[PDB]
Amino acid sequence: SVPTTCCFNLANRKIPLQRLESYRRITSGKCPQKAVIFKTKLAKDICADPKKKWVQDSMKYLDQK
Amino acid sequence: YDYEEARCACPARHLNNTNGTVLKLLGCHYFCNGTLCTAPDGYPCYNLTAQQVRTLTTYPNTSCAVGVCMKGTCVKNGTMEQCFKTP
Repeated sequence: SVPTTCCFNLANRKIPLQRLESYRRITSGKCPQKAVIFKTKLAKDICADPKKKWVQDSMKYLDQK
Repeated sequence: YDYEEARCACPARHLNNTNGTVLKLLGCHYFCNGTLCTAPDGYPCYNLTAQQVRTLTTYPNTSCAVGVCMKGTCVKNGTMEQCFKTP
């Protein structure tokens, strides 16, 4: 229930869909700010703002994958 | 794609507390892919002594000074919390 990492720098520019493997939502009010964490195919985690259209669309894409 | 613009958009391990407030960074810096990044100004942090950091684990031990990040320095604000690493 307590996130093991939090996001404090959010990627503003779109990550290409072909690089994305999965995502998780950091919604706990215990992190200083909410975020979506994308995991890439290189197994890196990238923080993004859930309020950007590209973030919501990338989540929809990964839900379909 | 601008890798340089996104170089510091990686998450970081924070410290919890038994005090019911947000998780906070240890200090004001973190690595992304082995490269140095700085937390934004105003971000919550803990300022621990050199003695304290040797025994910082996933359970509290002694009182931790709260602060805020200011140009990469965790500046204390007077509040103390019983902090510990998230697992």
